[PDB]
Amino acid sequence: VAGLTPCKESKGFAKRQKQEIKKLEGRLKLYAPDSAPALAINATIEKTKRRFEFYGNQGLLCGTDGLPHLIVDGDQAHLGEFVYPGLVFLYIAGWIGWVGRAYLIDVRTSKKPTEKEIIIDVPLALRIMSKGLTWPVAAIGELRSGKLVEKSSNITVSPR
Amino acid sequence: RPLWLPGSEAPKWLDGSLPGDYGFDPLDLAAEPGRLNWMVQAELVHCRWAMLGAAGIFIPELLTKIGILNTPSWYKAGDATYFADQGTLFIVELLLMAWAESRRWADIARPGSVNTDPIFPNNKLTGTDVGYPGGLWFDPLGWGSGSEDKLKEIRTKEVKNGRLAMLAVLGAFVQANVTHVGPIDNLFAHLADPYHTTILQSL
Amino acid sequence: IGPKRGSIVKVLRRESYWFNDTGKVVAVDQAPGVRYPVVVRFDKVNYAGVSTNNYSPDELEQS
Amino acid sequence: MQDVKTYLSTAPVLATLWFGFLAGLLIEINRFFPDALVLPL
Amino acid sequence: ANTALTITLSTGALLFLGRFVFLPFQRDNVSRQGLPVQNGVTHFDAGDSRAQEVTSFLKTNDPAGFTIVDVLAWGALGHAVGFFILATINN
Amino acid sequence: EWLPGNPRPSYLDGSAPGDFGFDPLGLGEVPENLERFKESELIHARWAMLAVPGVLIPEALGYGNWVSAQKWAATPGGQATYLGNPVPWGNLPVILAIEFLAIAFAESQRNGEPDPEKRKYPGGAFDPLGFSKGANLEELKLKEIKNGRLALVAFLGFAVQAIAYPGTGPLENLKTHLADPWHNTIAHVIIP
Amino acid sequence: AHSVKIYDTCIGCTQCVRACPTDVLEMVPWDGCKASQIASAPRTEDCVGCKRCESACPTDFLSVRVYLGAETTRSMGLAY
Ligand SMILES: CC1=C(/C=C/C(C)=C/C=C/C(C)=C/C=C/C=C(C)/C=C/C=C(C)/C=C/C2=C(C)CCCC2(C)C)C(C)(C)CCC1
Ligand code: SF4
Repeated sequence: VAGLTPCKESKGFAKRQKQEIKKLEGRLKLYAPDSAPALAINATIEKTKRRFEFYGNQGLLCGTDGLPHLIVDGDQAHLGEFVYPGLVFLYIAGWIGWVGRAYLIDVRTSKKPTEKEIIIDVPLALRIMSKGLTWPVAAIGELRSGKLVEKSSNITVSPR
Repeated sequence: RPLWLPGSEAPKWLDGSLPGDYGFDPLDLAAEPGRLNWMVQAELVHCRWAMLGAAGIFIPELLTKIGILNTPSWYKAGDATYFADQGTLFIVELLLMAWAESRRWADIARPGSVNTDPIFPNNKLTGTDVGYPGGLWFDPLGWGSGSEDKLKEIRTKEVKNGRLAMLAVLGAFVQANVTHVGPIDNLFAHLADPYHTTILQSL
Repeated sequence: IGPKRGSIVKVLRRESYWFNDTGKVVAVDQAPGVRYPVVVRFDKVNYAGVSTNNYSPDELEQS
Repeated sequence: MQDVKTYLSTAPVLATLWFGFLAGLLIEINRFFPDALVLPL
Repeated sequence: ANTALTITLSTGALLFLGRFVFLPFQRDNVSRQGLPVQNGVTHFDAGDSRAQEVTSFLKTNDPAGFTIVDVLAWGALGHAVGFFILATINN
Repeated sequence: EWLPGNPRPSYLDGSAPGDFGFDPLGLGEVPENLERFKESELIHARWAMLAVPGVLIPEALGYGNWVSAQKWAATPGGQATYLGNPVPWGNLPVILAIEFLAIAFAESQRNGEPDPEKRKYPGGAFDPLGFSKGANLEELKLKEIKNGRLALVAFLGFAVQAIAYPGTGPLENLKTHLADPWHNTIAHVIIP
Repeated sequence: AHSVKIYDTCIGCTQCVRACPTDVLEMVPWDGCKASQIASAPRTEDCVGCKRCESACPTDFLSVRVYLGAETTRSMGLAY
């Protein structure tokens, strides 16, 4: 796909694993083998070897630079590069957008609506932050019932 | 009536008429006027597809463990060959699902409209309530009619057996994803060492 | 004159900040010759910081 | 606590407590699950 | 090949379309669209002496109103199609 | 009555032949657009019902499908074999100039009718057998659009079978389907 | 120089005159408000154009309005 070799069989990706441990191994040569800063570089090497063995096992595509490239078209092999964490993101981002929208409706029908935005009512906030879990069923539910959008006759419009 | 949470106020929309009502709408997914008519029809197909799902996931796998059917596992049943192509059987299903669900779609939208036959109109369905198509094709024994207190109990028994099957089928799905073993063998591996075969050990 | 005191009106004046906005009538002047007698109070201020403005009855409808 | 919790519910304190929890969570995700470029699930 | 027959038949086909087929389609559209109009008046009516529609050049003796401009328009398409055909054949 | 129980819209009352109320997107909502759509639905269907015998009957008699009998014009020499016989006047500039003259004279004479009903069904010279001047008139117009929409769906089938399976024709798609019908369906096109 | 225009939305609150630093505006009698007075700009040739009157006008939108036009030595604010 797109002229990119897989990273498990890429010679450039294995070259970057070789020259990263060798950079960290030469950093280890000036420390005692049981010393505290040498345990951090030894944990860095095992973090590096975990990283390169994770990138090759996920079917990542590596170019001529030896670097893993993401295919965001919507490929059946490449769902976890953009499509799977994008749907994970939009669920979380729609959770932020739904509990901030539902908080403003809950404080617009209050005695002092502007004091509830500088001082956020946490019992009112936390009872709808739980309610933002099921938000695609509540956003399209408000879209189908007409409560999501406001009619243009009740919207402040600058003159022509 | 009993509720899902003692000391919690029941919502104003779930008033206790609906069979299976335990005041369980914490996230307010059926608040809106006219919305609880759609969410019962959604619950009824999902509960009946899950009881159809649980009878095809657990019962042929249990009888495979006894060994009187030798049926393959349900998560490997899509790889099994038949007299038809597996891709072909998808589209033949959704042409038949285009008929059966759109007749069901008009019943939710316009109740009392599609109880008559499209071909031979003397054959009419005897169901009166929305979501309960009584007739010779669906209720040949006539168990869907009687007193309203008697009818509420058997409608409560559909959804309580149905919500268990939904949880069941959702359980088999995640069990086959992280353990890759069929769910009757997951039960039999839990009656041997229960404290070592747990969701933390299977991650 | 005016719609009503203490009523909810919507402003039809194009150059106001509160165009298509809900406002509360606090005073209508019944003296003749006044061009903009209806005094409408708004919950939100404009850029000048005021919420009190005078409109004609032709620039308001009851909502 | 009729006014101490009101101060604790203000916009800068609740932004500090949420983003302290938010960056506290995302750092602790990045310890046990580091170098995460592809979501496997 | 056959330049003298391909060009003549293709010009004669488009002139047959211009006189007997598309002449009610063209005469209706030059009356519905009319003269070009700026600000409610014609360009000649607004003061442009060079925008006057010529009538001596448009004075036709054809009974259907088919003038020499329509000869120069439909016959131009018959040569455009006729040299489309000759270039496609000679390839 | 394209959906039992569905409310038919106000611009589709049922008095039209074939008025089954099928307009979910509301394309015929404009009244003057809807009068053009009724004379467009019938010319299309009548060309489609002149096309289904023009596809199957050349294929069933063995002179190829409607694609391989059409590729001769792109070839410099194809000789225009009709019923197994090459016509002498079958050149691409010859048969296109006749088609851009004869059909264009037919379509310009068709568009010249001011009546919005004689544009639909003209009669007279186009009805020499006198079935329009008979006892049944409404059900034959319902027969026109039910047969016409079937051939309109058929020509849509005809076209997308050639895109999905190039080099094969609709009776050859029928012969492929008649051998092993549970393996070779639209799912071969949907699922590659 | 500058053209200062008063519109009929004025309530006669007088603060456009009080904010004026070059004595352009004055309050004349009027019949279109509760205060029975409207502003006017007779000495509009003395207007610097600072729009302090527009900053002090509580009417939405503004009743006093200053349009910056041809600028002379009055409206440039020079002492040399
Ligand atoms: C029948 C008749 C008649 C006659 C007529 C005639 C004879 C006509 C002719 C006509 C003609 C004779 C015409 C022509 C025309 C032509 C033209 C008009 C041309 C043009 C051309 C063009 C323009 C072209 C172009 C081009 C070029 C140049 C180059 C490049 C390419 C192209 C091709 C594009 C009469 C009157 C007696 C009457 C009676 C009847
Ligand atoms: S400040 Fe504005 S409202 Fe007040 S008197 Fe001057 S012009 Fe009128």
